[PDB]
Amino acid sequence: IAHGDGRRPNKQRQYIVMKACNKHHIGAEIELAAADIELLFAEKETPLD
Amino acid sequence: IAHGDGRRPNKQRQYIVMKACNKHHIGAEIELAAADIELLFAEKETPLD
Repeated sequence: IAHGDGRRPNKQRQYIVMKACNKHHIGAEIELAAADIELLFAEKETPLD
Repeated sequence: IAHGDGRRPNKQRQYIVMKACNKHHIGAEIELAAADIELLFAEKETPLD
């Protein structure tokens, strides 16, 4: 604001605010039993398999 | 007001009231960078300028 008093008319100030990026990591663990992987690729022909 | 008591009458009365203008002055500074002024007036002759 331009003022009408006797003090020093202060110049504007440009601030340079320098931010960052907070990183985060999320992970969940999933077990698969070995008797489940084994009969996934196994050849099947009977109606029970 | 004309009275019926009688103290003295009242003649015609006027008033002349003086007014004036208050002046004001206003200032606000604008800084310029001396490095920013220096590159302005020369001719650009490269894709960087």
